[PDB]
Amino acid sequence: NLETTVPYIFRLLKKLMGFERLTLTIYDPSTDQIVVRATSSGKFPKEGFKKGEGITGKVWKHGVPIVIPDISQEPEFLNKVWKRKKKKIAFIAVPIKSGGKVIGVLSADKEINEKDSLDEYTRFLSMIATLIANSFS
Amino acid sequence: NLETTVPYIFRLLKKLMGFERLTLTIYDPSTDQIVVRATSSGKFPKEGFKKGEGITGKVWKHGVPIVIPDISQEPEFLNKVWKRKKKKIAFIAVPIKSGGKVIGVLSADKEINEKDSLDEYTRFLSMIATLIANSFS
Repeated sequence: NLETTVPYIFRLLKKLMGFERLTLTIYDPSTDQIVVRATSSGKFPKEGFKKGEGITGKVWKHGVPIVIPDISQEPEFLNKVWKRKKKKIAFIAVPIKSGGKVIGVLSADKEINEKDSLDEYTRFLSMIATLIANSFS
Repeated sequence: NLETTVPYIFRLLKKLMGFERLTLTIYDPSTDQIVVRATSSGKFPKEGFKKGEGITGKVWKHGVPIVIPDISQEPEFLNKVWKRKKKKIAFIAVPIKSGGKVIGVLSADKEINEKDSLDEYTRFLSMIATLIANSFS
């Protein structure tokens, strides 16, 4: 039921904080990829990432967050789940750790305000990732 | 060590969301009151609330959040920890539940924007309260 309780978190983070395209991926043993579990919209395409595949897969492989300040300017950015098109949008992907291992990945887009910092957003999302790993137990 | 890990949460909620005077109180068996554990500032006065005492104590007694849209307009508001003085400030206090009981109370001030709603803030803080009860175990 992460399909019902995480989009409550996502809805709120969209309304209060200007996050967009929030994506939760969880590890699938069968396909050995972290697979889309819930997103911030009305439809979850069940796309997956192998270790090291795109930004999302690298966060999974190396267990460390990655900030893309402008998605237009990083070709390692696959655009696999949301197939976006056309301003200066940032991307942040944090690891979800449980059992002291990386069980999957949370991410979000953000149009960056001059007065905000992506380090602060990243740390926040790592805090939300914590709250989600708790469900996972 | 909630004295070190919760003010990291509070600092971020101040920076990203305009919360002020964030207060965590935890139950003290010895005095039978929920006592200030951490706040959003450089100094924690160790004030406590008995069940039913002020807004904070009522949230504790009845295990249900309470929103004060304007603190100037509610006399049940004690102003016990922060002794504030002098705009139109809102107050929100949510229960912290663990072991299926109320172990204490989280609260925060907020100058309310026309385009924001206090129901959404309240639900958010209840989400943060969740994240804190997890520390508590």
